[PDB]
Amino acid sequence: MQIVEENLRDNEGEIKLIPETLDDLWHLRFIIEKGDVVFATTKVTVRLGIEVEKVEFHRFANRLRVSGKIVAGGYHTLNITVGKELSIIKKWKPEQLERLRRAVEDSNRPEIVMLTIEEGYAVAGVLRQWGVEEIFEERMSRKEFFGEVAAKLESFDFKYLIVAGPGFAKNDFLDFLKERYPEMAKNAVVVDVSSVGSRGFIEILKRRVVDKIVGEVRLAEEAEYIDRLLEGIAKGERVAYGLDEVREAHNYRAIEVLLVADEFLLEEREKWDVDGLLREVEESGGKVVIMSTEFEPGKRLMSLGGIAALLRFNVKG
Repeated sequence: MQIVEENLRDNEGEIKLIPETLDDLWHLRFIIEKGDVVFATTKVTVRLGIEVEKVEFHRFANRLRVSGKIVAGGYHTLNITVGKELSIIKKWKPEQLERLRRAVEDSNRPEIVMLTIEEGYAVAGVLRQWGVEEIFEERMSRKEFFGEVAAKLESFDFKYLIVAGPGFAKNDFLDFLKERYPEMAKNAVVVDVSSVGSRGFIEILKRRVVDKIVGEVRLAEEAEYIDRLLEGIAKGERVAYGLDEVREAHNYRAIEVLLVADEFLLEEREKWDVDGLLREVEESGGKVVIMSTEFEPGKRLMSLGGIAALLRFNVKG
């Protein structure tokens, strides 16, 4: 969840944000209410504003359908999907503002370092709120220019490295890291960007490379939830999987973390208020994690029944 901007005055105003996960999309669906005003580009798009008269999930895709009477920018429908920007204008209740903070405290960005390199020259910067902030430079048979660059990247301390630049210097550098610095190389990626220095960092940001990194960090957390569920299944300790088991555990509000496959929600919402389960888990301090069957974590989850939970205590007894 990205919060592009807000101008709240006395808890009322506009908040412009971007959902980055199905979790986000799911929360926005209950945040946006009939009566509010939503701005989004639609269609040469045009970005309209509508006084929401209905909010609902699509049936055959992860999309939030928001419809109402055009107000700014007749009637129109805005379809919200992950990665799309939208502005919600209303009087905000503390619950929603809280959920938004949590959503944000869920999409934290790792310390990212960008390195543009070309024969005999390199410049690195770290990502900060205002943009890329240069951290060092290095200028040029035996090069060993690489070793010097690598040593200072290693001393700056970060988790992900974006390596860009003209030609193959960037490529050979990564190989250099794969051999001399395996731990740094495992979290480094080479992008097609040719620019260098300031120009380069700007292009990197334009290509949404960072957005992809975040995307991987999220999928990595889902796999970790699948591993915990598995270890729990192995130890036969504090876990439930399958709707029946989960409902049983929920009866005692033993759900710490509810894991659910997007396909599951779609199929179930047709038969019962599956979303009520999710609201109830959270209302009880539980966390909801919606995984997309488009990736591996959600596929595994489906294999186990499409829905599982990490418990606060056993309940089989």
